[PDB]
Amino acid sequence: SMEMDEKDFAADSWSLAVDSSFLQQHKKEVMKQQDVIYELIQTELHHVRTLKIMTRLFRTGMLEELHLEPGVVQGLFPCVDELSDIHTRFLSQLLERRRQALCPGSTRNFVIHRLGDLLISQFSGPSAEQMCKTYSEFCSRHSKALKLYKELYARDKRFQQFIRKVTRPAVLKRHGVQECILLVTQRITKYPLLISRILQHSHGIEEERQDLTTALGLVKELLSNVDEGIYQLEKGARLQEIYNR
Amino acid sequence: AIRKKLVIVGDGACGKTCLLIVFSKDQFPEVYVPTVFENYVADIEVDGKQVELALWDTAGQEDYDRLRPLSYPDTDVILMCFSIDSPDSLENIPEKWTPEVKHFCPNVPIILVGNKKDLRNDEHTRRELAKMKQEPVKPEEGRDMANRIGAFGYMECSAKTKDGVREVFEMATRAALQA
Ligand SMILES: Cc1cc(Cn2nc(C)ccc2=O)on1
Ligand SMILES: Cc1cc(Cn2nc(C)ccc2=O)on1
Ligand SMILES: Cc1cc(Cn2nc(C)ccc2=O)on1
Repeated sequence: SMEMDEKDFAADSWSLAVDSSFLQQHKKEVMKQQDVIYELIQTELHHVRTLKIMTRLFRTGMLEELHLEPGVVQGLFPCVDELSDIHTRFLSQLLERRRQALCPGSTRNFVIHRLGDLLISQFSGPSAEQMCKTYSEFCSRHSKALKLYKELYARDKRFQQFIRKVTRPAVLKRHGVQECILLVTQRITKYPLLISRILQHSHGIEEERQDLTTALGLVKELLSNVDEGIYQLEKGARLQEIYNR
Repeated sequence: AIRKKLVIVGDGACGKTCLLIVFSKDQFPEVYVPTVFENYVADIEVDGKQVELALWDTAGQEDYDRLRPLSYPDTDVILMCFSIDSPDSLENIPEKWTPEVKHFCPNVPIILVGNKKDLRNDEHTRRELAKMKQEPVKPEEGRDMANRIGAFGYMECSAKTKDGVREVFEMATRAALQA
């Protein structure tokens, strides 16, 4: 992540991020809505950072330092460039909505009143089709990536030294290779939980309540489609194991 | 410090997310309680042994039967949760959650955890439950379910007061270390 966004999302909540004199101007219901929108953006920033660790630190480092057989790095990090493009674009839109809402003279005081339309756009049309295609592919390659990682760590000395080197810093404690894969697979199922709680505190404007209700339905439709489109790939799988249960 | 993996499972209303949040912060949040939990790696020393215990939640995956099992590979200990204010959450343990965990995590120890123990003697809870001919889960009902499902053990906690939370995760670490 870049320092400007890390500092903007350093606080544990929106109520602790804004100036106390600005917080005191809002009703409790507005504060509750903004605290959940802030958690959605803060966790999206961290999710994009997980994808950057996968691409910039692990994938790039292996291509630059190690002598792996072709197709091995793509096997460890399936779809990571496509996932990075999807979420960096979504994060850019969330951060632009926040930046437009800032009060003049402030870099921290804002209220986002119109999130629903941005969520409908993200979870409909071509961007939803790309999210469905990419997660159906990623989640079907999840088991294979974990098994390939375990095999390389146990048999290749230069690989084990590389992993121990790049994962040594305390800031990577929660972000080993297997941990990044599961953080990415679990991201999509956090969206309904966050949207439903934002919706609970968005009844003040009926158009906003309707837009968040539409967005929640679209996110659940995407999750149902991804879940129905998964079957784990396995290295050395025989056709007979595939067409039999 | 050896690395071990813990996964918590249970119905949407069992309190699993709150339990992971309170343990990872050693505090019930005073200003904002998070909606979701990403992951965390706790440094735990139990009975003289140092462990890095990675913690994972399955909240949000309950309706997705092909996504949910992706949380299980190489789990060392399962916390199987129910809420003491919800006899319905305890009823879903033996024939929904238990056969799933036994299939995807063979031979992994399961600790059955009764969450929200502070509501067992709460008047509002007893009134709401009585309308459905129900009452808070009794400790013997929790122990008997743990016994029946083949659990490593039965424990209770309250994320609200923090009582029993440290003990649950220290015992999960001991279970993860057993051969
Ligand atoms: C590849 C692939 C396999 C399946 C699931 N499956 N489908 C059938 C029809 C038979 C066996 C069986 O396992 O889904 N994708
Ligand atoms: C094999 C297998 C078993 C299960 C989990 N499960 N199995 C049954 C029979 C009933 C409920 C239930 O949750 O998932 N895969
Ligand atoms: C139901 C119920 C349980 C008890 C007695 N009791 N037992 C324990 C282990 C914890 C709290 C506690 O109140 O009394 N009624």
